[PDB]
Amino acid sequence: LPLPEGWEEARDFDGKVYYIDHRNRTTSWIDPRDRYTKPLTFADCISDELPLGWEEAYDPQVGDYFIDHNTKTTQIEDPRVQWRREQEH
Amino acid sequence: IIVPSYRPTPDYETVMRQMK
Ligand SMILES: [Cl-]
Ligand SMILES: [Cl-]
Ligand SMILES: [Cl-]
Ligand SMILES: [Cl-]
Ligand SMILES: [Cl-]
Ligand SMILES: [Cl-]
Ligand SMILES: [Cl-]
Ligand SMILES: [Cl-]
Ligand SMILES: [Mg+2]
Repeated sequence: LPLPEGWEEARDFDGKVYYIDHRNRTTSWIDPRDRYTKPLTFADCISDELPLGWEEAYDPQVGDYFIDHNTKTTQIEDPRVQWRREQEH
Repeated sequence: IIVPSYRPTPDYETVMRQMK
């Protein structure tokens, strides 16, 4: 699947990828195709994958960190690992 | 330091205007 009609890929000032919906005049960090392809929760994830709405990013001062677009937050803790230690208990 | 704060997507109209 390619981008649905009306959607255009673009790059932010530092090259970070986002998506433009011209039909609704809005922008999003999330690829609309993720709404089909991404696993729904951390339970649905295998290997190193991230559920719908989560992004890993890099910061020169702190290293890798995580972005939850579902809640518009960022965190240093690895949510895949949090979820493992939670279901171990 | 500590983790970067959340970054909002760029504004649609702003993006359309900045293509000049
Ligand atoms: Cl539409
Ligand atoms: Cl927007
Ligand atoms: Cl978003
Ligand atoms: Cl769509
Ligand atoms: Cl979950
Ligand atoms: Cl920051
Ligand atoms: Cl402008
Ligand atoms: Cl303006
Ligand atoms: Mg106008």
